[PDB]
Amino acid sequence: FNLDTEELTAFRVDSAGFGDSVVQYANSWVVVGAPQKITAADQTGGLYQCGYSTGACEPIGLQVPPEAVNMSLGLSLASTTSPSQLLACGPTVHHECGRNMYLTGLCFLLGPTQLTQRLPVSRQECPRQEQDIVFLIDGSGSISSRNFATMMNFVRAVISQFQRPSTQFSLMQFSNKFQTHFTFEEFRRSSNPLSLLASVHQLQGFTYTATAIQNVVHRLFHASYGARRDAAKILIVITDGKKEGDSLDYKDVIPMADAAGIIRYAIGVGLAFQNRNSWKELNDIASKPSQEHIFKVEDFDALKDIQNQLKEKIFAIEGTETTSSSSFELEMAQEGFSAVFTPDGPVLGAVGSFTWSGGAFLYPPNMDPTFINMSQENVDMRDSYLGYSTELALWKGVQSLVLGAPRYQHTGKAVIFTQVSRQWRMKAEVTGTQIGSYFGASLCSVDVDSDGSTDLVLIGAPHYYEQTRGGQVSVCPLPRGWRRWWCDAVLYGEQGHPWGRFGAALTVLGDVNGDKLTDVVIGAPGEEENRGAVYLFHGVLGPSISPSHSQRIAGSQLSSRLQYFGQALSGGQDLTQDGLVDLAVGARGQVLLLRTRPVLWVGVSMQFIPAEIPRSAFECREQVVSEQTLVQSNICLYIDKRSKNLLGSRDLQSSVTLDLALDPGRLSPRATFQETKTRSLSRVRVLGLKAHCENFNLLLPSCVEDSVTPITLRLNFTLVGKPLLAFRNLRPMLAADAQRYFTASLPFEKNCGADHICQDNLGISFSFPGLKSLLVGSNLELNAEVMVWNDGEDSYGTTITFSHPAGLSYRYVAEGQKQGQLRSLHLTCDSAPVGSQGTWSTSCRINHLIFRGGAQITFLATFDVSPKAVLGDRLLLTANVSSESNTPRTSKTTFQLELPVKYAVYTVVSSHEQFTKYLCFSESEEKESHVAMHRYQVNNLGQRDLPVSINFWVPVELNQEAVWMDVEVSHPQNPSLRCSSEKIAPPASDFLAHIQKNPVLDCSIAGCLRFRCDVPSFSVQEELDFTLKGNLSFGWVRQILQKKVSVVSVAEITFDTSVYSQLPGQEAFMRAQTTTVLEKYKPG
Amino acid sequence: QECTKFKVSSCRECIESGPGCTWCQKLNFTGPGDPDSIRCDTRPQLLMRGCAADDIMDPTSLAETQEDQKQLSPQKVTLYLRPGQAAAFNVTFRRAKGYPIDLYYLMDLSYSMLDDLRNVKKLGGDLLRALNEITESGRIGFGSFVDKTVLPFVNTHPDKLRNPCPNKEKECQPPFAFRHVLKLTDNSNQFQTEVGKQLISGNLDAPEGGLDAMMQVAACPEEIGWRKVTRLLVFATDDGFHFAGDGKLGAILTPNDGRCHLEDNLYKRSNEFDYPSVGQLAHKLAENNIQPIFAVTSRMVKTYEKLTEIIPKSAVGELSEDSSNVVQLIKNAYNKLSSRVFLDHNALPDTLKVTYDSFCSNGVTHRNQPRGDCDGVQINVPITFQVKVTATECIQEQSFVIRALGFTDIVTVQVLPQCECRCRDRSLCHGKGFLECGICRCDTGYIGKNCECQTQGRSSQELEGSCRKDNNSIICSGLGDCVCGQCLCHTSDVPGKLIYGQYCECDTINCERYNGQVCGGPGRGLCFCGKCRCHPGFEGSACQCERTTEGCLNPRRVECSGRGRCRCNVCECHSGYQLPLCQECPGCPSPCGKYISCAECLKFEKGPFGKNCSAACPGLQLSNNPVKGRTCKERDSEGCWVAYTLEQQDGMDRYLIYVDESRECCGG
Ligand SMILES: *[C@@H]1O[C@H](CO)[C@@H](O[C@@H]2O[C@H](CO)[C@@H](O[C@@H]3O[C@H](CO[C@H]4O[C@H](CO)[C@@H](O)[C@H](O[C@H]5O[C@H](CO)[C@@H](O)[C@H](O)[C@@H]5O)[C@@H]4O)[C@@H](O)[C@H](O[C@H]4O[C@H](CO)[C@@H](O)[C@H](O)[C@@H]4O[C@H]4O[C@H](CO)[C@@H](O)[C@H](O)[C@@H]4O)[C@@H]3O)[C@H](O)[C@H]2NC(C)=O)[C@H](O)[C@H]1NC(C)=O
Ligand SMILES: *[C@@H]1O[C@H](CO)[C@@H](O[C@@H]2O[C@H](CO)[C@@H](O[C@@H]3O[C@H](CO)[C@@H](O)[C@H](O)[C@@H]3O)[C@H](O)[C@H]2NC(C)=O)[C@H](O)[C@H]1NC(C)=O
Ligand SMILES: *[C@@H]1O[C@H](CO)[C@@H](O[C@@H]2O[C@H](CO)[C@@H](O)[C@H](O)[C@H]2NC(C)=O)[C@H](O)[C@H]1NC(C)=O
Ligand SMILES: *[C@@H]1O[C@H](CO)[C@@H](O[C@@H]2O[C@H](CO)[C@@H](O)[C@H](O)[C@H]2NC(C)=O)[C@H](O)[C@H]1NC(C)=O
Ligand SMILES: *[C@@H]1O[C@H](CO)[C@@H](O[C@@H]2O[C@H](CO)[C@@H](O)[C@H](O)[C@H]2NC(C)=O)[C@H](O)[C@H]1NC(C)=O
Ligand SMILES: *[C@@H]1O[C@H](CO)[C@@H](O[C@@H]2O[C@H](CO)[C@@H](O)[C@H](O)[C@H]2NC(C)=O)[C@H](O)[C@H]1NC(C)=O
Ligand SMILES: *[C@@H]1O[C@H](CO)[C@@H](O)[C@H](O)[C@H]1NC(C)=O
Ligand SMILES: [Ca+2]
Ligand SMILES: [Ca+2]
Ligand SMILES: [Ca+2]
Ligand SMILES: [Ca+2]
Ligand SMILES: [Ca+2]
Ligand SMILES: [Cl-]
Ligand SMILES: [Mg+2]
Ligand SMILES: [Mg+2]
Ligand code: NA
Repeated sequence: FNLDTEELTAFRVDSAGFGDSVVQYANSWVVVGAPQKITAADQTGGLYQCGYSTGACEPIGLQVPPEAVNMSLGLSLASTTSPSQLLACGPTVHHECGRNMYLTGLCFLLGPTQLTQRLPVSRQECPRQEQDIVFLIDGSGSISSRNFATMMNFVRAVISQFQRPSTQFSLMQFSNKFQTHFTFEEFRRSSNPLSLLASVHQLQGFTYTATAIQNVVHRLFHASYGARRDAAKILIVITDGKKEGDSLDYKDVIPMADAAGIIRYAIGVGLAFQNRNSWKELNDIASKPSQEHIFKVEDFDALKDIQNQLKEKIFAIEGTETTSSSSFELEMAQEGFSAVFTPDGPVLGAVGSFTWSGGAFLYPPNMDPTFINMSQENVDMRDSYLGYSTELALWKGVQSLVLGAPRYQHTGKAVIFTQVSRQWRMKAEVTGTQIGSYFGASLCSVDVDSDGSTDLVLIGAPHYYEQTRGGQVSVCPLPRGWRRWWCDAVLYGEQGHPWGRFGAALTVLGDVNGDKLTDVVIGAPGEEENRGAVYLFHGVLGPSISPSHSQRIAGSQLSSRLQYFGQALSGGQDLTQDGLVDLAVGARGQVLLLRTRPVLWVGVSMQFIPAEIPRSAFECREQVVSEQTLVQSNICLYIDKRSKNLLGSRDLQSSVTLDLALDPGRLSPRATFQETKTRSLSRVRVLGLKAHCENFNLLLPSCVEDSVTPITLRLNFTLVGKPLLAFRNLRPMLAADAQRYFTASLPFEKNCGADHICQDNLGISFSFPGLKSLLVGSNLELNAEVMVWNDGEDSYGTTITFSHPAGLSYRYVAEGQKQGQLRSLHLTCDSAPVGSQGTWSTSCRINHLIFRGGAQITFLATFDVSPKAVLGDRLLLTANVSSESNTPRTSKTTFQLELPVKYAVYTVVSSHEQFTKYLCFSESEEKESHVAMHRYQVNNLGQRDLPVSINFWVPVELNQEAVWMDVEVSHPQNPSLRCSSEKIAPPASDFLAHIQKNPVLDCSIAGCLRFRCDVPSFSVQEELDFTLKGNLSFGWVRQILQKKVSVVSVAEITFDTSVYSQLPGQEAFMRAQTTTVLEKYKPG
Repeated sequence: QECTKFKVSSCRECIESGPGCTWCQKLNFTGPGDPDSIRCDTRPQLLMRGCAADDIMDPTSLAETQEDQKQLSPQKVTLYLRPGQAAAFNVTFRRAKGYPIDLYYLMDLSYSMLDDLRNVKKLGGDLLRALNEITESGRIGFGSFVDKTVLPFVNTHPDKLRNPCPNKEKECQPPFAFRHVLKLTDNSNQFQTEVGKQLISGNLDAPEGGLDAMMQVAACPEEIGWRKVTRLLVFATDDGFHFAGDGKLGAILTPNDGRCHLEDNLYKRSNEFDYPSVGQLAHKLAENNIQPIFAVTSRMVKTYEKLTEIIPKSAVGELSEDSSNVVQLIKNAYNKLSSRVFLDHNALPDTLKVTYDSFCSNGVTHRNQPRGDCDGVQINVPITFQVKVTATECIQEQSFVIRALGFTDIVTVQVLPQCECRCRDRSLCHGKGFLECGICRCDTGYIGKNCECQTQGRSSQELEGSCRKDNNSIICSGLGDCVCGQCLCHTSDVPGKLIYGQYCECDTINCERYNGQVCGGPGRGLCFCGKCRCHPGFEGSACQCERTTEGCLNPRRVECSGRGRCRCNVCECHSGYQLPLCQECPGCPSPCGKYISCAECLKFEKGPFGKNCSAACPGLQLSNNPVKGRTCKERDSEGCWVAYTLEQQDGMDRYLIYVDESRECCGG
């Protein structure tokens, strides 16, 4: 309600797409993006920073790489104030790889104390074609020193011209002797590859060029030598073109090289080019076309000019597995489509990742970027646009990442991710209800009570369609413990806008009404035929967002030129230097900076002198119109500011208009103001903060008809705060929900006897019918039978006042005027806070009724008990009784009663499905034993966390003969626990008689082993899993004289019965048992 | 019946108080001490006190029908509405044998539809045959679509733009959003030759811009060539659809304007506008009375089925992967459309609440529904909807239309208010006030049944005895002034607070509180002296409960599984089954132990439950294949261990049991 709609700042820039994205920055600027602005040749998107003092916008200069084509820079923005930083991204970067067009993204990280850097730090790579390149160099006697030296310098040059591991090399020098200086395998393992060339020495000798090629083709291109099957095979022969001594010719070796798909370059040395014999030799060696594959040894750029090659990628378009096409990975990733700052580094959403299954990259400072997404197993995540929106959540100290996926199953959903070990894994999910609603298009973490931990996540579904209205925001509170994440409530805009796109943009503004509860702002840019609007929603205790908005601001309300008002939002910082937070709202071609106004609260106290009208004042000894009686009225106003961080002069001037009314709504007012000679008076004053009091003289007629009902004085006021000159006439305003009507009562003395002042004794007492104790969580209401009595003179306006802790609250129940008497009593009540803090008082006032002598009244007062009540182990309810006439009191008759309190919890232990059902053993296996397992699981199905102890009872002996050997209790899942053992001897009886009744070995007749596992905190919806594992012997069964017997273990839950009570009726489920059946057989 | 006494000074004030309130106009029906408040009460307590049956004034809601089209009758109704009292009339729907039908076929040309597009020759004749079989006089026409031609939807590389297909095929076509190929025509050979003429196209991502094409078809009735007859739009595709919001990936933020953009039978500005919203498309379709038929592959059926909830008049049919079964699809889809009839109404004020009772030939009856719904509607077999219209106020001159969805035929309803009496003498009332409807209505300042007093004056004693409820009460409850024997209640200036009653003992703000407001606020109900009188469509002590059961049922309409009954849109689940819809019970004991006899019965035909069987195991259905339930293993009648599984189904203790044929004995 305190968003200023009159004094306002509006930024206008001609640039295309201006206002499409906004963000507050460094408590100084509004940074605005203009994604469609053409800033340069094949470059789109521009940034602007907008100041409040200047009221104008200046562009932000950035060195944009030539590799970044049409980024749509400023399409998404983000900022943080930990250190002040800005993040501006262009997610539509067009990258041309071959004849494919890629769509990646580029972001810029800005800050005052840092130099501007980019994310991702590296340019996007094109798919490079693998190529296995073999050098075959002539080291014959015809090659001479420098010529050979030049040949090696050629090799050094070429190797440096190719990237790894796209290209890798192999070198064999030939003469009449062959030497492979390094193979593809050796090259692949090399740290510095150019170190291998330092050792190469010439072999002299003859020149077996043809045979060398055959050797290379047969050997060096094999996988055993480190060659790759998919790599292009290239052979570079460096020779002086004179082959002497070889028993083979090129006609013999080259056809095999061609069948192997080996591209061959002939690099000429010395006189190789001029001589006819040598030139033909180079032609035979080289591939076709020949002149394109023949070069001088001096030309080091020969190969590079021909290839720095890319492998063309054939896309599996429209989900087609066929056509031998590769699938989308990070080609269309669009990094930076969304962005958020997290303590461990900035996070950039990548919507197009892996067939638009999405995800987001975390970029930790000075570390390798990690990729956050759904597991590969989730095929349904395809075309879900995960990472369309990105938000940071803090469950406590834990850093959680929320990603929206508005296209998931055409309905949309949001997913939370946290780090386990060094691995990012999904924690929770929540799904939209209506198809096309774009659930998860926008996200907003809200810390309602400002403890540093996210209580709640707002999820936008902008295109949700009802016939009357459009757009929806889900309130999804972060789940406690192992509880599932679900949306508690939903928020709507006003009706009449079926395509209003309510929830298109979300932001946290902070606490604006000073209730210490964080407030939010939701944009609806489609309302009123795309003029747009903005909603302010208050925060609510027991963290939820208020169902109804506190203020709505239409674009039309502000300007006739406004379009898409609220398409982008950003608040929480103070940009107007007044100390109060300000909101930045985006629109088409415009950005508006709205400020919040300081909020005031006014308290009222009214009292009379004298407090009660003396009986002397009213008595008709005639002269019927006679001397009036005077009563003094003291009215005190108290004005404190609700906005605590307001900078400036301590005092806030404010114009207050008072309206006073004596006996309002009455035919004959029983008093008049001496000033106006009527029952109405008005004051207009200008008050500073805190207290101000004034006196008014009242005139009571000499005689009046009604001397029973007390004279009432009604005060109501309006408040217009004087404009603060220092902050462009910022005006303090009264809270919207503030009480404006105040009423004081002036009682008459009552006439009992003759000149006898009335005296009433009043006693109160109440019991709790039905219950001796209160089980919080199981008792949602508390009924008190309250009896009041008056043994004396009549009491008028008898009131009964209850006092109780916060968990309790009075509830008016209505069932009356049935056949018979439900007509008896009428009550009027209201609930208000009392004390330092923590206690409450409900005062019920009995009117219509003259409470006469001896007569007593009883009624049923019903209180609601919150299932989350913080009562403790004892609940104290007090009841004070009083009347219109303020007796000296302190005569007690103020009743109080304390009540025993326990807390409802629901715990269950059960036998798991997977255990040892039976063991079969032959008559000759008395010596043997076999492993047997009993599994139990414990669940908390209640609404409360509690410490528990799980006990296990395992029979291990029968008459000092082993039954279950080496029983060990294990809990592989959730293991940080304890388990103590206590041997227990069984109460002695005839075991044969016991077995005869039913073939069962339990802890009654057998030596048992008692395990105790304490759980410090058993969370809600938490599941514990225990296993009793040991060796079950067959020998002891011999004593029993039954062919088959049952061995039974028992599990039992225990907790503090003084503090807790198992959910009534479910006590039986705190105990469970499992049975292994031993069965004997003969052959058949 | 029942009457709240709110304002009793007048007859109209009495009628407005409640629908059960009636008025007595007999002069001197009041005793010398009796007030005028007893003139206004229910019929059982009025005649009983001696009031005549003829002069009792009780307006009643009335529906006038003038029937003197064919399908939808009556074609005009005029309602006479009393506040709180419902008026009811019947609307009759008779399905005609045949209508003229315009069939527009939206064809997917993306590369994924390659094999469906190899059947284009057959497709021409098939589509023609389908239309001829459902219509005597029909027109046909079609258009083609792929997707928006920007990234990431389409590879915008110059080479890929002229040949988007991943393989090297000569017969390919550059990507395009939407192309209107042929206007709706009666020319059969023109349709066949133009359909077969079409070539395959392609793009990058799987979902296509079909919603774009459908929006353009619905927004351009001129270029498409619709008649004022039944309009059918067949949408055929193998994959999903882009909708509003997706355009942001191509830096497209401007909403679809729902306007026609066709240049040379093309959507040229498609890269300038975002895809339409689903609700945006649904509205434009209903506005132009277009019933879309979604011919989608099996993979996509469950998805497009979700659309029919947002788009009431639409149908989904499973399309063969080669688009060969298109005829059988269209006929079944058309029949599905026609066999279901919805009866709805346009915009209403807050003061008009309309509900329908559906009486079907189906053998199913719906009552108190926000919309008329009848499935299995047969030809020439008339169905009758009962329309109940209630006003919460004395209303102005208004008119709304009731319409069968999918048809231009309407029912016009004129709404006239019925608040007055028409009952069912001067100088009587001994002064100023003029006599009206059995009593004098005094002028300003003067008050009394015979106007024998004035507020400002003597106001003597002994008449203040009737201003007290009982001897222990304060005169006029202390909330009013005693004048001429009766009570004139005080006027409190508070939002919504009014004091009323003979002794001023009643007010409007003292009732049960829902949310934070009294009686759930003006939306749910109003408060009258302790009790909350709820508005139509609401009920409860605090008007806290809502009538609809839509919140209790699952999408399959199961109504809280079979393990809970619905109250106030909250499933009240017995046993230990949890909220909302009572599907699962986490803390239940294991059912395994007691079904071992039944397991032995079904699978092995033995034990105590042989020939016993079907009678002894009512809730068990046997599956010879493994099920997805909970594991069990117990000992049967002869001691062997029988393994079986229980998959729970909707209802009270009904499971789907799978039993293993291999038992476990110590033999073995
Ligand atoms: C969320 O993000 C994750 C990434 O963080 C995505 O998961 C990735 O998905 C991609 C593609 O689907 C996988 O790439 C493929 O990897 C194959 C080799 O795997 C090995 O190397 C990778 C290198 O990182 C390792 O991660 C793998 O780890 C393995 O072990 C873990 C742990 O147990 C397992 O969970 C994994 O499943 C792995 O088993 C392995 O060590 C590789 O064969 C494959 O190459 C083909 O596909 C690409 C195109 O994508 C072509 O360029 C390439 O040439 C191959 O394609 C040709 O050959 C095939 C052969 O049949 C033909 O069919 C083609 O038509 C073509 O001719 C590819 O490179 C990646 O491994 C995987 N990573 C993880 C960690 O799972 C998730 O998908 C994503 N979520 C969703 C919902 O999508
Ligand atoms: C990056 O964005 C810019 C700005 O939109 C692109 O510039 C545009 O380039 C295209 C090239 O195809 C031009 O289209 C041409 O238009 C004429 C007539 O409109 C047509 O006859 C040609 O055949 C051609 O299609 C377009 O006019 C031009 N726009 C402007 C404003 O200059 C640029 O192409 C984008 N870069 C990439 C790699 O996509
Ligand atoms: C005190 O309350 C009275 C009663 O509501 C206010 O007077 C009303 O003002 C509204 C508009 O603000 C009018 O519609 C009403 O007709 C007025 N009532 C009467 C009885 O005249 C008055 O403005 C309030 N005063 C202050 C200072 O707030
Ligand atoms: C506990 O029982 C297991 C059987 O579950 C025993 O393991 C067997 O040991 C015998 C040796 O006497 C081997 O011949 C079997 O092959 C083993 N079985 C399996 C499944 O490994 C084990 O010896 C028993 N432990 C004790 C202490 O007796
Ligand atoms: C509208 O049609 C329905 C048809 O069911 C009428 O309801 C029937 O009323 C008759 C007597 O009038 C009863 O015998 C039937 O049992 C009723 N049918 C049902 C299903 O309850 C209804 O009265 C008609 N309304 C008008 C105004 O004509
Ligand atoms: C199926 O038949 C069996 C027996 O043939 C019935 O089970 C008997 O139930 C009675 C109940 O009083 C017991 O006293 C018997 O002992 C049971 N018989 C056995 C063999 O245990 C069973 O009720 C029949 N079920 C149906 C549906 O008819
Ligand atoms: C007793 O009740 C009176 C109500 O008049 C209240 O003002 C007072 O604070 C109460 N005292 C206690 C201890 O609650
Ligand atoms: Ca918090
Ligand atoms: Ca707040
Ligand atoms: Ca500010
Ligand atoms: Ca597509
Ligand atoms: Ca197909
Ligand atoms: Cl040589
Ligand atoms: Mg040589
Ligand atoms: Mg397709
Ligand atoms: Na992709």
